[PDB]
Amino acid sequence: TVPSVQTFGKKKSATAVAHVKAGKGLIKVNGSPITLVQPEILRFKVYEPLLLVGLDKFANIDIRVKVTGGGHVSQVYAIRQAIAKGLVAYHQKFVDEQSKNELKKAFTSYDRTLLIADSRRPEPKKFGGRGARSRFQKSYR
Amino acid sequence: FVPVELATTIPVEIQQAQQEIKLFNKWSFEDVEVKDASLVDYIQISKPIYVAHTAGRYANKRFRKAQCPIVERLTNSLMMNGRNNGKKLKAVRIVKHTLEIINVLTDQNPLQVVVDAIINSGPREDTTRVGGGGAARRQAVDVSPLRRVNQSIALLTIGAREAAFRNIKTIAETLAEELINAAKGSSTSYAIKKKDELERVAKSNR
Amino acid sequence: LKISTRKTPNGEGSKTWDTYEMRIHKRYIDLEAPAHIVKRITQITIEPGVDVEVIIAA
Amino acid sequence: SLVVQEQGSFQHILRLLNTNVDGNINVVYALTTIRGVGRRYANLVCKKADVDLHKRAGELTQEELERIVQIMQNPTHYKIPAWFLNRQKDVNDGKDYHSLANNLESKLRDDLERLKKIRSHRGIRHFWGLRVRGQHTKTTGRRRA
Amino acid sequence: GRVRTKTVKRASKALIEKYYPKLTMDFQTNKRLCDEIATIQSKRLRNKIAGYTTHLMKRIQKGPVRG
Amino acid sequence: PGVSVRDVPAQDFINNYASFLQRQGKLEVPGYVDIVKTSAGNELPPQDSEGWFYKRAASVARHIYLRKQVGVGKLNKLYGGAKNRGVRPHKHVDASGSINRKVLQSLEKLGVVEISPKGGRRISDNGLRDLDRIAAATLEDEE
Amino acid sequence: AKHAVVLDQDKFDRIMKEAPTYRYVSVSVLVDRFKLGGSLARVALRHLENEGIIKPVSKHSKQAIYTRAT
Amino acid sequence: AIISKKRKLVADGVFYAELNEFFTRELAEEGYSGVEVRVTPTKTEIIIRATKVQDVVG
Amino acid sequence: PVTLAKVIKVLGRTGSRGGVTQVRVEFLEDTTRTIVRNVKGPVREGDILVLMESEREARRLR
RNA sequence: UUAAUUGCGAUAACGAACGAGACCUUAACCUACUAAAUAGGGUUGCUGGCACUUGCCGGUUGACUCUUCUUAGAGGGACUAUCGGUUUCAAGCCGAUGGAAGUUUGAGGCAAUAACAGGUCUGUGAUGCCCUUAGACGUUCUGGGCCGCACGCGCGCUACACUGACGGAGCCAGCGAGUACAACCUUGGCCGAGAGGUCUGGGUAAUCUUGUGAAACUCCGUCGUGCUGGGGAUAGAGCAUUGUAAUUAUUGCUCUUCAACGAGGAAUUCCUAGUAAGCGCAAGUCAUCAGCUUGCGUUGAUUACGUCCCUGCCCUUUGUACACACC
RNA sequence: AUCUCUCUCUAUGCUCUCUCUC
Ligand SMILES: [Mg+2]
Ligand SMILES: [Mg+2]
Ligand SMILES: [Mg+2]
Ligand SMILES: [Mg+2]
Ligand SMILES: [Mg+2]
Ligand SMILES: [Mg+2]
Ligand SMILES: [Mg+2]
Ligand SMILES: [Mg+2]
Ligand SMILES: [Mg+2]
Ligand SMILES: [Mg+2]
Ligand SMILES: [Mg+2]
Ligand SMILES: [Mg+2]
Repeated sequence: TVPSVQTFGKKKSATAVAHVKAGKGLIKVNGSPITLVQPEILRFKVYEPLLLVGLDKFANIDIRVKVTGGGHVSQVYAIRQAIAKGLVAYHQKFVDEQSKNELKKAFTSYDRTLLIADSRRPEPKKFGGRGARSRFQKSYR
Repeated sequence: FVPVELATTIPVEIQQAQQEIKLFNKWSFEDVEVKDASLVDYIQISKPIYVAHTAGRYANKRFRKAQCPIVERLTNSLMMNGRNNGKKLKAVRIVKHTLEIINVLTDQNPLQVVVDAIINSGPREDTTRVGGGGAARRQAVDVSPLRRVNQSIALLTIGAREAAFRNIKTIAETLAEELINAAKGSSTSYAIKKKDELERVAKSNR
Repeated sequence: LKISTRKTPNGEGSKTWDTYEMRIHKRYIDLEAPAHIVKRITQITIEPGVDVEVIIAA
Repeated sequence: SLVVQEQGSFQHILRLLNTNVDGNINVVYALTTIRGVGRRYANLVCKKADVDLHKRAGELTQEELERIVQIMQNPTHYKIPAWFLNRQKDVNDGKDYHSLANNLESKLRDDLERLKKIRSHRGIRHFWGLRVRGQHTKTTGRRRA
Repeated sequence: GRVRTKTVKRASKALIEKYYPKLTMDFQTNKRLCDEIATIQSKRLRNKIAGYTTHLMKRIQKGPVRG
Repeated sequence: PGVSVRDVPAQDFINNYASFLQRQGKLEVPGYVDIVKTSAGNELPPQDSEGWFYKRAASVARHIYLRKQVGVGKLNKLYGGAKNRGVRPHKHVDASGSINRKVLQSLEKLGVVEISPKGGRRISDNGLRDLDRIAAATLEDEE
Repeated sequence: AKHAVVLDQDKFDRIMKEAPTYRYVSVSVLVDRFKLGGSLARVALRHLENEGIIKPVSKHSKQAIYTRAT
Repeated sequence: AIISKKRKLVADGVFYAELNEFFTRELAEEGYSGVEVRVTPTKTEIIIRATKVQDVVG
Repeated sequence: PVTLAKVIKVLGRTGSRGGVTQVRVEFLEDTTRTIVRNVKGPVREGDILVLMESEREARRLR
């Protein structure tokens, strides 16, 4: 069997997992194409890495992303991240270091996570307030 | 332009030179004309973001707020008042609609129009409650660029909000109209008027 | 195991909460092994605190 | 979807079941103006009649209106069971009724009178002018009469 | 905010005094040395100590230092 | 080269399926079509009189195709939403429990949805074929 | 709006002759320039879009973005 | 017990607490300090700490 | 009338409420002038600052 | 200087001790290690469907192989690192690079001395003392009552609509919690139009409920400036459910009833990033009931990065006819 | 020799008290 690389994508709590193989030109979210994802507006967010790198760099690829958690936007972001990460992983494994560098450069003209996983995770909701930082409502008299 | 052969179905537009030139969801992020001298890294432009929806850190440094795409900032500003806190997708959609409206009416690249509006609304001279004992004394203070830009954006959004409060006019159309008014032509938009009034007030005071 | 409790025993005072928690560790092992000797083995060595439970099935 | 422009055939503002029915409200929502008639049930009535809901208030021909009225006043015959109508089971006949326009209020009044006669708690409350259905008058109901 | 404790500083000083042979500029080697030589209960503290030792060394290789 | 259900857009597909169902004779409708609100967590019944239950059936079929072990309860949970309690904050209330069951029964009668000996309902081979056909039709409509 | 929810023949004619020259066509626009006010405006717009007359820009509902043929 | 592991553990803790309380109440002159509960599947062992051992014994 | 001057150095921050910056403005049209100006909001070095006011200047804000 | 009696340093003080910090707890990073039908893959069987020449999407406890995601355990990781300048060039700080991350990395949890005449004997078998002690203030049973209403405040919720509402149809979460010496969380299949019944099984736990298919959102509609399909209070009438017991609607569900309410005076609270707000959910209470709290998680802004003007606080000096200490 | 330069009303308040053993 042909070697294939596994990658993931994280945002908030949403977990994407991409599987990059050698093949014809697959790009799949769960069991569907990237031409769907969900919100129609945010279809470009998941499509963006492909646009950046060049669609020809996919003429020998197979991509499948299993996504669980988050909401919708977060999920999309995670998928995008996974795809970017998948590509970079593939380059690391099969292609060349200069190519990897180029890819990184292309990504880092934005750096919307892509190659680097996001920090910024939910802060615990404290007592004496409805929010994490938000205090209750001081009554006085 | 240059179809890439895949097993998965990809639209024609994507296949075309959108891979080659990375400008917006089918709009020109070029042109690049700021009417005032410099003003760059305060009004962002340059970086050709596809859709005005980026999750990043733009409060964690002093001026890093500038590196937000102007469209994105507009969307964020629109995202306001109870019924719409969060729901950035909606805001993005509205912005897209606004852009479309701009394209339809008086042609041009809408981004440039937006930029013009931002420039020509925002105030040079502003008022602060300095006090003089806490009383009604306000020295005329000139405004910093980034802050001014932000203020202009806010007032633009405010105008749209005002328009929409019980009306047939959907937010986006109204916003577009007011933006156009702000840019040049009539200057009968709310935001611009407000700004001018503020400027006048500043002038009559020191 | 979280037990959220107001620290105040009377209620008069500010709203102070304490979540008294007990983290409980499971950890299991699967043995594909013989009979009497295995049983003998899976009985000895006891540390204070930890509870060992051996089930059945042949 | 209708491409039909329509000439001078529809007459706005109609006098149906004594209470005035206003113009260009969407049939169901035109009928809602009448007391006893309410949204979902109006819609159901319309469906039973077999008139398309996506029409004007003045649009309705007389026959259709008549049919609707019949459906409203005599509900049981046109497949409308219990979880449906106003006075289910009822206290006076045993049969259930979908009371309308100037009937429901009368019924309510009658009920109140009966309560007063038989000095029940609810009745007493009504007589007073006080809140009945489990409310604390420490804050509730400071608008008065 | 990063102004460090007294104890950490004292430890660093002691290390400088007693182990100027050994310890250079390489933070990771220095860390290891600290772990070996000084008996500290926590990793963060050790790291801090190492950092301060490095700083002190840097100061030294620019002229004699007070204290 | 071909088509499957997952790779074709949601709403369009569903509407196509509904249309197909309408065209077809067999459906076994209840005696209470558009008399129920489809959810007890809903305020007003569906619009445009004819159909809608067809649409729901189609959606159910799609869901079944997607998963493996889906019962009535799960389907009910899937549908409905927030019930306007009015003055009180809206809790999530499931759909009308019997309607989904009826839909499933109808599907069974048609021969598209069967049962698995684990619990719940799964897709039949004929059903799968039908779904594929619908997908193909949708694709044709698109391009 | 003082009623004005009628697909009147004269009104239709007016719409036909006033939707050109103006670049932007919407329900809101129609309401503004005094013809139809509300729900039936949408219907009118839909039935103007069968073949030609006004070209679509919008791929989205609720808000309509339409430009007349040049 | 047959009850859930977590619940069982909680119960054991409670029992321990109870035991401690009892010892504090009863063994005043006996000079009580602390208790430990060791559980083997057949035998339950409690180790009591004290200063006047003879008294504790009887 | 329109004028604009680049900022170069900040002369601290003054105000009863605070926030309002005292800046040293240098004119890009003739660099011979470095004036003490009142600026409201976030401002660094090397920024083009439009001025509706031509000549009037104040230091402390009270 | 620093968030800091945090440092550096000047030094009738020197050496200290609390406190802070460190420390724990988690949240982030570990394609590193140990590992895994109670966590997911991978290939291939076994089949199902459409292309058919390989294929795509699945189902199935078939093997076998691992472990990136899910779990944990040992560990590692950042220490302000690297420069750039500024500062008696010491202490440090702001900017840039690299980094999962440079605000003490975010948030906690423990919190010193000294008190307050703060709070509670209505947590207790923690009690001093006074009282009542047999028609008892003990005790339990029956029934009310704390839920009464001309009013006045305090929390919170729902709204005042188009970014709406109302229909469809997309579809995605994390904390939990749940059976024995009782009557739990409840799936799946038939009843009913809802609620909720009902025979069955699974699950006294990563397995089953539950992927908690959660909302808000997303797309196609319908309605369209109207106290109007916005608002759902108040009223009727009826069907269930919990309970020995629902009237003073327990709650739930169906119905009809459609008021005040056009963004809110003077006032004032809360908040500087996964934060504010929107939106749910679970848990606590619980037989039944959440508008409540307590914890999660979706959606995710705007504007500061500062000053002491108001409100406090900290130390230093100063003046006090004040120590019940400016009340 | 380098300061620079800010600003006004605001009245009153009645409820104790405490040591040890060297
Ligand atoms: Mg340096
Ligand atoms: Mg801390
Ligand atoms: Mg007592
Ligand atoms: Mg007595
Ligand atoms: Mg009470
Ligand atoms: Mg409170
Ligand atoms: Mg409603
Ligand atoms: Mg609402
Ligand atoms: Mg989950
Ligand atoms: Mg109404
Ligand atoms: Mg109660
Ligand atoms: Mg005084």
